[PDB]
Parts: sequence; C-alpha cells; structure tokens
Amino acid sequence: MKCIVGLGNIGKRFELTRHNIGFEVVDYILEKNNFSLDKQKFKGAYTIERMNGDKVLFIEPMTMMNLSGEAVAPIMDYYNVNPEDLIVLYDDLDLEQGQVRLRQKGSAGGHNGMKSIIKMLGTDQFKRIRIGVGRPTNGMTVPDYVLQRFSNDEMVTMEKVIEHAARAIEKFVETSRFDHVMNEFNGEVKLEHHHHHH
Repeated sequence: MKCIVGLGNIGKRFELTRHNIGFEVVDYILEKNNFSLDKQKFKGAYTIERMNGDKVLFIEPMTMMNLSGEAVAPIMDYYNVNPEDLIVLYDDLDLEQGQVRLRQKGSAGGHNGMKSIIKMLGTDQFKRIRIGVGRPTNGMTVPDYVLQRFSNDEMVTMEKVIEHAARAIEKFVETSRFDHVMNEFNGEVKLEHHHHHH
C-alpha cells in the first residue's frame, strides 16, 4: 500500500495558497477518481481507496504545516506503511513555477512540513515530489509569500503543474516503478504561449 501525503494548512483562508500546493494535488486526484477524505485519525484526514485495483492511502494532515509529522507518522504506523512506500507532495521555493522534481530520498531543504515528517519518522529515506512555486521578487518575506493565494496569472501554469503531478502519482500507483516515473515526469510542464508572445 502506497501512502500519498499532501502537505498544507487546514482552513478556508489557506485555500490555494502557495504552501498548500501539496493539498491541491491530492484534492485533484481525489475529485478525478470521485474519492474523499472521509476518515480522520491522529489529526490527519485520510482515505483508503482502490485505484487501478490497488489500495492506496491518502493523507492531508490537519495539524498545521510545521507539525505535519505528528499525523503522518502514527497513521503510517497504524497501517504498517514503510517509508519506502511514502510519497510526499510539497511546495519548493527554489524551483520555478512549472518545474517539478521527483526524488527517492533526502533533505527537507528547509521546508518545515518535510522537517516534521523526517523528525517523526526518524528518516529522510522516503519519496517526494517537490513542486516549484518560485521565490518572491518584490520584498515579501517568505512566510507571507507562501501563505498568500496564487494569482490567476500564476494558476495558468500551476493548473497544468497540478495535472502533471497527479499523473505522476497515478503512474506510480499503477506501476510501482518510481525510477521509471522519475524519468517520465522530472522536468517542466509545457508553458502556455500564444502567437502574440513572439
């Protein structure tokens, strides 16, 4: 059983904020397959659903971002999930909008949700998809930038990114070949260009 975790903050005022890009990808996968986070446990919203004939566990922590691991770790323990079978979706400041990086393991790169998970699991040996959200270029602090809503201009690219990352998850659940998923999905989505842009 794979465990797909979307990182983010609960509440209507955090909807579509840059720091909730993980939630948005999981929300898209759930709506596309007509699933919902119908259970709750250890402050984590989750569901267990069959998808291509395979049971998959989805989790959105209801802790806040900085405390994400205190839902994820015990829900994984309860359902005996190895870190091998975990994939975490989250926002990356050091990638540009349009970019995604899929990795087998490694550091949080200073992202507080990933740090809470590493601390609670006691390892960084789990899969992740870093989703580019860009840096602030106009003197916003990082906290204010990640807790701000995506503009409609940003969403022209980010809608497609969400679709691209959902497909990466969907392909990983079907095949269980992560390296093959990395090769197909690492990169950028095709940017939307009109004739008049040239």
